[PDB]
Amino acid sequence: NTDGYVNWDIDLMGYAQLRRKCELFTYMRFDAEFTFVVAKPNGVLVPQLLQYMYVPPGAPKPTSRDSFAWQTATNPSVFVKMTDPPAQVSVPFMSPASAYQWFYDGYPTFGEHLQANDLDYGQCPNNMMGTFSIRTVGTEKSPHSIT
Amino acid sequence: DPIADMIDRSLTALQVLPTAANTEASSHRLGTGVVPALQAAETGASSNASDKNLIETRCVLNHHSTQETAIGNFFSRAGLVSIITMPNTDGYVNWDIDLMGYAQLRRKCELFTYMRFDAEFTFVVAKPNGVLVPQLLQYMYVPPGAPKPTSRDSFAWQTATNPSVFVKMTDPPAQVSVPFMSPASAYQWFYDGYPTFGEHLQANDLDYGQCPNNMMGTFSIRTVGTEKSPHSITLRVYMRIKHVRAWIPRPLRNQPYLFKTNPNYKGNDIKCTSTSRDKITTL
Amino acid sequence: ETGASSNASDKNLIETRCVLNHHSTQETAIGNFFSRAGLVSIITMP
Amino acid sequence: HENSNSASEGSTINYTTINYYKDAYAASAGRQDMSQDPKKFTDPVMDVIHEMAPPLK
Amino acid sequence: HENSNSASEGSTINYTTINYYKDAYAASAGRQDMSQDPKKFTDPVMDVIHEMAPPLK
Amino acid sequence: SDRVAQLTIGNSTITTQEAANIVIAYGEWPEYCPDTDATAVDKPTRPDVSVNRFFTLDTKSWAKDSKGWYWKFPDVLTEVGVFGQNAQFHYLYRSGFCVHVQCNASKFHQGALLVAVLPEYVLGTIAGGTGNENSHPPYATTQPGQVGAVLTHPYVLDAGIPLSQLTVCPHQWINLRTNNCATIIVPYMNTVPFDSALNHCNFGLLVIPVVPLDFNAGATSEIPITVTIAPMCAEFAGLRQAVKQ
Amino acid sequence: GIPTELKPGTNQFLTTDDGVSAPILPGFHPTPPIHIPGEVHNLLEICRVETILEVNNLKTNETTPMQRLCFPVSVQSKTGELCAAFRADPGRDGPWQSTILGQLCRYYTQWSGSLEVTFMFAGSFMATGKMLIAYTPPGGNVPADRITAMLGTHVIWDFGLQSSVTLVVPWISNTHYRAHARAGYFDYYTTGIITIWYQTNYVVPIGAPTTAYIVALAAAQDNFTMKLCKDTEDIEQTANIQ
Amino acid sequence: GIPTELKPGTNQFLTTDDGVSAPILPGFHPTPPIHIPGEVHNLLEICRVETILEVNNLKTNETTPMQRLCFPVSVQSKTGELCAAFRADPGRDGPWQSTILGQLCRYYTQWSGSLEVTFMFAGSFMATGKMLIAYTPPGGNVPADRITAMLGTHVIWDFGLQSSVTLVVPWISNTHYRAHARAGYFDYYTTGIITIWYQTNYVVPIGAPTTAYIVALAAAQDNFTMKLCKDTEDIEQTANIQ
Amino acid sequence: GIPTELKPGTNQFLTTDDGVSAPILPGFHPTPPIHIPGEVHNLLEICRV
Ligand SMILES: CCCCCCCCCCCCC/C=C/[C@H](O)[C@H](N)CO
Ligand SMILES: CCCCCCCCCCCCC/C=C/[C@H](O)[C@H](N)CO
Repeated sequence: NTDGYVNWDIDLMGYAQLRRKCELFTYMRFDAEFTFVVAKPNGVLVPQLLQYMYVPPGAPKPTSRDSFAWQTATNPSVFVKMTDPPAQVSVPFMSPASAYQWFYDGYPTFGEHLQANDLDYGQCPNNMMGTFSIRTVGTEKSPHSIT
Repeated sequence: DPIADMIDRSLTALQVLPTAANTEASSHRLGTGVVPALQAAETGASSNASDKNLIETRCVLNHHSTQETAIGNFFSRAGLVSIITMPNTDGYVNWDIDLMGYAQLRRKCELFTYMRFDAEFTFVVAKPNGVLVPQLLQYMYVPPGAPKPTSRDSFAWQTATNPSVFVKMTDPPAQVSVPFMSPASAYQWFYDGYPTFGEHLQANDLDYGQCPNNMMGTFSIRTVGTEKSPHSITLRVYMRIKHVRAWIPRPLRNQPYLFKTNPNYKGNDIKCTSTSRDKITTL
Repeated sequence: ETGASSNASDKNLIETRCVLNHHSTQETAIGNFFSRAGLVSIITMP
Repeated sequence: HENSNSASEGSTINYTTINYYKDAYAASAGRQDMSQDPKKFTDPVMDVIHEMAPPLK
Repeated sequence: HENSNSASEGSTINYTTINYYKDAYAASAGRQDMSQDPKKFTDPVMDVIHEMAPPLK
Repeated sequence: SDRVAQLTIGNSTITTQEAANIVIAYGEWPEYCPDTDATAVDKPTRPDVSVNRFFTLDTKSWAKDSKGWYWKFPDVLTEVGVFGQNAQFHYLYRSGFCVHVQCNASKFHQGALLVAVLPEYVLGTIAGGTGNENSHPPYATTQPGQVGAVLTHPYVLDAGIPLSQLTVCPHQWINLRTNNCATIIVPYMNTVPFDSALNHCNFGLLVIPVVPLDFNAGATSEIPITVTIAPMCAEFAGLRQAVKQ
Repeated sequence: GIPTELKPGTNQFLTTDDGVSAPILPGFHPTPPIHIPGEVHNLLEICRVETILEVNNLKTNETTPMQRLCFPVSVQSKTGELCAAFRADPGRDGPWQSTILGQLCRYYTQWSGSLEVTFMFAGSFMATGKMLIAYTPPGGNVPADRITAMLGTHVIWDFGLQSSVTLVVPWISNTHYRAHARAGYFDYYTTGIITIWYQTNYVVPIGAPTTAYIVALAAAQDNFTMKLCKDTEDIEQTANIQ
Repeated sequence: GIPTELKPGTNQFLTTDDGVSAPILPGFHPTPPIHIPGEVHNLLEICRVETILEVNNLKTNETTPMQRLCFPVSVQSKTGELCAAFRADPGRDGPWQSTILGQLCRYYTQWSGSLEVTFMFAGSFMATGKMLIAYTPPGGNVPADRITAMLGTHVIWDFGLQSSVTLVVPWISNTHYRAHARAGYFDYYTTGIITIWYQTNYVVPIGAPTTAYIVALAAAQDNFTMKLCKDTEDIEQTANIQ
Repeated sequence: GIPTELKPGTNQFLTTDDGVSAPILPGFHPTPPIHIPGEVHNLLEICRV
């Protein structure tokens, strides 16, 4: 985080106001539209170049601010500045199953279930969509805090 | 006709396949003579045994599209090809056009032998820490044979014929389109031979593999003013690939690259293609 | 001496085959030769 | 119209490309064709082999 | 229409020019003609010379 | 009834009694260059009998621990026959090929050969061992002539690509328990319709032993390999005095 | 002029966006194309071509990697031994990483369809034998003996004149597509275990050697498909090229 | 109003871009045109006009440059001497830089088609002789003697009433177009060597001088074309004009 | 090109605005849907239970 990059795992259940509405139904099938609003932690604006990169599950992830994963030869990516209007993208329905589900009664794997593997209960791999990574573009350390 | 001696076929034609092929139902079978399970791989043809000739199957109508596997959708993604920095110290750089400097795009393009495409270039430029400073810049493309600028204020910067862009740092990034411009009919990433005639010796041994149908001249940027700018600049160039046609596929490279001009590898650590395990019977 | 250029082609000196070429002459027109912006002045206010 | 100068003109792709300029290589990619020919890579053999018969008799 | 005032109006170029204003010299260049006449520069001679015959007999 | 085969062209004839089928590379027959793709204006010359015939190269020896061999085309034929003369007195050539490899053994031996034709086979070095030298192959390695050179690291084909997926190229197998020959017909594949024969080499032919040769002691321990090739539709243009290289 | 507004999404550089850009050379014409044989229109034409499978990927074969393409079969004294076993995941690391299918699946994420595995015997002419090749759907581990492994899909192979057999691996899964299997939670997308057993012994007469080899080839069927392109992880760039 | 977005490529100044700009004089009308003879519609009409070739570009002729347009032919004692030789590259520096074709090829990069070279004898009336003009495709150097040089394309010239002959240089190349040849890697685009030899001696009677001169003219054929406009390097601006 | 002006309301992010956005995956196809029982078309079907 302090090295100019973060890798955030895609999980849309982190804030309760949208979690309560989506848990009203069991199965859901939809296309999304994502918007990124970015500024300093006190709302201040500083001209600065940023890069977003979506990493599908199985793809290599960047481990540094200047790794080879930032070349984006295949990955979808956006380059946007802080002073600009906010970025917008469209995402299609991409699950291996026919619909997303917010409840999964069972274990994802076979074999013996014990107290070491008890945290597997309720984790369906049809909803894990990889990770998400942002960074400041330059190879040096930027002097500003980003949010 | 005084001389009776002087008077004196394609295999398969293409067709469209929008979806994957369905599966038809089948039953068991007991008979002699007919056998689809036995093949002969010695002839170099692959096997034609389907699912229904080995087991009994049901009927499955699938609608899986094959759109993402086309060569147009596989290549039309912008990838990084160059990092150009102006700390060079005189406010200008002359960079020779070579698109084999970064391994992620080099591996995809070396999958085919001959390629024919039009590009689309995009320049994203900022300071070496991402900082932004208002500043005027000029890009100029120099074809092979044209004179090159040797200073920040040379006469080559008048651009009377050369294509050029003037753009600022605070602006959205610039975009251009480049057509297919080789003297041959297609670019090739492999050229087995020497470009010139005459004797080949140990002084001229570096000529092996350099085809002049791919050398496209150089590329030059500068700060516009006649004085020394006080900021460090860093340019990143991204290239998309449009209207793709390819020929003659090849095996993919499994060794890490060493130089931009030759397929040389490291001779000590020959990387095995698969990750090794312990025993053959236990996965 | 008459100031006219010669009209001898390739086929009147050697034997030639048949070649259908589709090389366009678009880039040699005077419109495409001149429609490029060039520098004409540098004006400074010290 | 436009002076047609692209990379794919002899055997081309679908007719949904958008262009506002006068040169055809400025146009978009559009959606692609679904055409394919597998048998010149999986069966490059002179005498035809049927799947029922023995191939080496 | 537009009050036609260009540089090339008597013998003009192709009909693909785009314009949004009312004066015709604001319009684009467009694509050009393929017309050419070589013989008023390579053969400016009164009596016609054939390629087969001797030219000075 | 398809295990026997006979190929005749020119004044030569090849017969085989235990043969696999005939492989046409990418399903195209070799042919003369049409007028829609031609760029040269001079009328081409077609010898059409004296160059369309089977030429037999030298004979290698298959040991129990062999690596593999490669031949560069058409460098193998540029010093033999009248095809060696028309390729020295001209500037442009264009021709297909037809490769035939013979290797025979008895019913008590075992082994497997993988024959494959690979276009634009650009060789590389080991870059000085540690990988910091920009080494280059010499002229004797890249164009060996009608003798052919051996391979050093056959697992990477001395070009950085693995052997494990070489079969995407046109290929055949010589398995010693079924057949004894392999045959490929290659058309002309290049970005330009004509090319020089002394500065460009179109494809390479690779013979690599995947399964090692094994026998019991007492059998014939001398297993030879012989390659025989033939141009198909050779044309030439651009006459000039003789230049060998 | 006409009143407009700029929406969100302005002035962004989207790498997979398709649009119209300005040209730099007006009136340019390319070189006219000629007919070059072997045109690829779709990437699924390559995935049906068989390449060699690296079954024998042991830790001792790293300095002599020419032996990893052939795995041996010898004369046994007992009955019903197994000779090899591996997972049938084309995307997971292991024996399938050496294929042109295994390298092309790495550029995508989800795949569907059936496979095929072709084995080819490369022994002498006088030698004979019978092998059993079985494919077991997931839920169990590798079977301990032959009488457990014969319950799945299996084919009995006979050596003779025809020296090649094709075990087709049919598409049996709960979802329409499968992601790339891995240890953790993504082993839910596993696809099975392929083993191979001695049906009879490997019988050889006097004067012919007692050890033969088997090569294995792999390809895809006609209903194979892929989606959701991503980058591979087999290549890297740590040091700068040149 | 209507929702829009600005794409990449905004606010750039592309010098070869063609668009619509705002006018400054509304309702203006130009002067009506009159018929002026000699209108040029295409730049290929100039390239078919012959100009003088500078064959004799020696280092001693830099202070008396009127002699560089004529090269001498005299009475020989031996047979089969060569009188001149030069490369046939219209874009490379050398004898072709003095032509209107050689100056117009510098504004482009790639060219195609055939050329022609016209020689004109300018001796006395009583003098005679025969010359051999040969063009050799690349691969060899300049031939050492006449019996090597006669293998390429060649034409035998006879002096008489008609005092001009045209050696046409036909288009023999592997690529459709040719870039500008140069020492290095771009000599792959070279095109040949043109020499000229004494077929017989130059025979003159008594009272007429023993030394004559030959001028050489060069032009292009009808299938000539060019592409990819760039700037020339023959002109410069180091000091400021005025 | 065509003369325009930007009106008030430019460069704002309205959360209940409906517009067209750019896609990230060209040529993508979803999983084909199957028939799942109990489809809700309107929220007033729940309020009568
Ligand atoms: C450049 C675009 C980057 C944005 C990429 C977004 C793609 C990921 C979309 C995921 C769609 C929802 C999938 C599952 C949602 C919840 O996190 C899970 N159900 C957790 O239970
Ligand atoms: C204002 C526009 C400036 C950009 C000009 C770009 C034109 C150059 C495009 C080159 C197209 C690819 C040609 C060859 C690519 C590789 O570098 C070579 N094959 C090297 O092997």
